[PDB]
Amino acid sequence: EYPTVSEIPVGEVRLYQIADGVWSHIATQSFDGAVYPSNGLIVRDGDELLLIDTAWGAKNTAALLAEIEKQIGLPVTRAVSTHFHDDRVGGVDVLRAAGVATYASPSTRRLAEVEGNEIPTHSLEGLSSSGDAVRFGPVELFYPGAAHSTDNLVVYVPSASVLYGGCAIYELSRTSAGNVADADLAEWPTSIERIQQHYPEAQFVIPGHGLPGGLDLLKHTTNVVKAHTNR
Ligand SMILES: O=C(O)c1nccn1Cc1ccccc1
Ligand SMILES: [Zn+2]
Ligand SMILES: [Zn+2]
Ligand SMILES: [Zn+2]
Repeated sequence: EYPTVSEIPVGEVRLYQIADGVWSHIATQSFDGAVYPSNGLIVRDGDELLLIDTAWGAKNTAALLAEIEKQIGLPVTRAVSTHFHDDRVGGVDVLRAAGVATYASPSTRRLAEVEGNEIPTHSLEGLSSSGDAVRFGPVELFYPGAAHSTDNLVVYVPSASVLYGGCAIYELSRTSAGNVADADLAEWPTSIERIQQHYPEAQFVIPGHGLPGGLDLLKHTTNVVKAHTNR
């Protein structure tokens, strides 16, 4: 069973092995009154680990980098932030202090700075226009276009057919739409289509938040997006 938010004390962080050499990480943070869980990804790269998105904040991220050492016992070497919000770049400072080389599209770095969020050090070139793609070690890095944010990226592990959608995909539990404060509601369904086309073989689908599912997580999200459009 996958961790639910009611069993993760704040500042704590669990793992969950999807596949041989592919894990998710699961944290919590509280935001004006409530509790929300956040997913990242950990991909084995030979004898190194590649981390996808922070555990949402310095403290959580410090913790996540301790659990990896105890449980998997390999070094996290490179890190990618799938978008500029604090559940993704939150902890970039910590990671870099810890020997991790940190990455993000130039598009994401620019919005993070404007927002004031922490800014990954390196710049990922070649995903400025949809539906762009570049390879980064054990994964491919995909720009489907504007959706939950204008810069959002998505990740695929071919080795294990795991696709990580980030906050541009919701879990089925999520029926109403979230902070679409930075969203491009206009293009969000279009941009999901690009995803569906680029990875039809994907067996596990992991959203930014909550319970994994299959590729039917995409149609779920498109439905909730359009509902909100006409609100
Ligand atoms: O929607 C998101 O991606 C998001 N990131 C941070 C907070 N949210 C809202 C959210 C998060 C979890 C459950 C419901 C709503
Ligand atoms: Zn976001
Ligand atoms: Zn989010
Ligand atoms: Zn649905």
